[PDB]
Amino acid sequence: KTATARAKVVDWCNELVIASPSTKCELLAKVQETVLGSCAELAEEFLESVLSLAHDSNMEVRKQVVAFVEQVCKVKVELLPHVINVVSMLLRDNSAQVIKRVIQACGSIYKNGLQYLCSLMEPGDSAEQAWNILSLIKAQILDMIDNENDGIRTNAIKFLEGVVVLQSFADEDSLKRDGDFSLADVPDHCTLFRREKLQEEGNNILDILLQFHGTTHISSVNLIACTSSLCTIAKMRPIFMGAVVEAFK
Amino acid sequence: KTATARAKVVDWCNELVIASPSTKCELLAKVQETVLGSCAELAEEFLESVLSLAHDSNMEVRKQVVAFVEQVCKVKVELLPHVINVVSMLLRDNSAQVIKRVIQACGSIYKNGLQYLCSLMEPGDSAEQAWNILSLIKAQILDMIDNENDGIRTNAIKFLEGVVVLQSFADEDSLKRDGDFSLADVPDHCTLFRREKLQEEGNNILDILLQFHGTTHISSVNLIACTSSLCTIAKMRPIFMGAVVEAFK
Repeated sequence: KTATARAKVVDWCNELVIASPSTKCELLAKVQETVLGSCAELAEEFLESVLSLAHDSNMEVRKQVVAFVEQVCKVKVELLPHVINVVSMLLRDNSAQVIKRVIQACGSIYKNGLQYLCSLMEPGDSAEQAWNILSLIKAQILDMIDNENDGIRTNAIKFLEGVVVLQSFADEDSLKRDGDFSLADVPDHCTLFRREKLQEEGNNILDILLQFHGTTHISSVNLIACTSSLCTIAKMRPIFMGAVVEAFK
Repeated sequence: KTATARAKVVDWCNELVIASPSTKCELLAKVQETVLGSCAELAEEFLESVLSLAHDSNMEVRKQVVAFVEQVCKVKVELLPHVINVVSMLLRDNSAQVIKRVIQACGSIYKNGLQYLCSLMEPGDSAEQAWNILSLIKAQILDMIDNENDGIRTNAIKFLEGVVVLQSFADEDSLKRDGDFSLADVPDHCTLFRREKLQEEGNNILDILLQFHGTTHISSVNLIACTSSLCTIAKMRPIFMGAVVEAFK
């Protein structure tokens, strides 16, 4: 039933308060399975209790909260506003492993977020506020290709790749991929932001990638990832193929 | 029932003999839907009648036979031996559009073929014979990166990318992809061919790609495709990352 599913979550949450890191990770997984699956109507009630562990001192625990937040945005995107702040602050984490994980989660979070927010007719102030945190997140990650952790850069590159593809127009020559989404898919009525500003932002993110590509001390891992994303961009959005080929030569 | 499904196929096939190109394409689609889906036990009976159109003078018709053959190898791989010759001969087609399509179909055909043949215990002479036609096909496509049709080269590059990834060992650092398959997945008992020969062949195909990458007159489209496949190879099989980065610089 529902009262019994909720009763277990309450017990699981109360144990989170006193559990070991390892067990906290296990209880988060269980709570997620229930409030974001089996009994999804329970999600909002326990959001607070879960988001609280974003402050835990153990990084594995924090990475677990990241997984929970990414899930929230795949299946309960209405709650994106209530979890999007954790995303942004965890991008300022002290652990690189946590940041690399957050950057990864942002790929789907930003995409799902964009698809949701731009679909709302006359979005409220919570929607608008959330859209701003997303804009801030894009900036936070953009600055990270200059981070000193190689892995953080690799992830940032990939994340930026998807924003470019999202914030651009797919033409009749765009490589075909099933999940593709572009500025062309944005409803005409939407007024939360508007095509050209994102298109310009996308163009600029590309400039940074093209630029980063030719930096003398780019790591071999960062070169592959950057080269790869550039090719993907050039294939998904041909309009950029000129600039990409120029960078390659 | 089965007699009625088969009766319609017979009528559809008899019309193929006298239909227009456009209608031939339509009847092939219908026959495929039935003999490779709704009533898959009918496939072997009508294989001959279908493979016959591989000789049609209209190229759209031939491309339709290509689609049929690729399907056969996805769902009735036992029949790969009976259709694999059409694949090889159509790679010698006069139409580039036909060849580009065949090359594409070979991606799944070779993969499905490899997965099937190497799974058989004490494979028969038909299996062995088929494995040879596959080896011949790999060679036919390998020579095509030097073809004068830009598009044929683009496709050949991609096809070769998958052979390299297939004919190599995935380690604990290989980028994760759900369908991945490597020489490590080949049964220990298999004696149709053996790991090192494919591994060597894979290494050589890579040499050709790395080499082609730096040719002075590589087209921008061919550069992107080649650069892209190299990155993919380097990510899927790290052991090659050194050589790929070297090529990029």
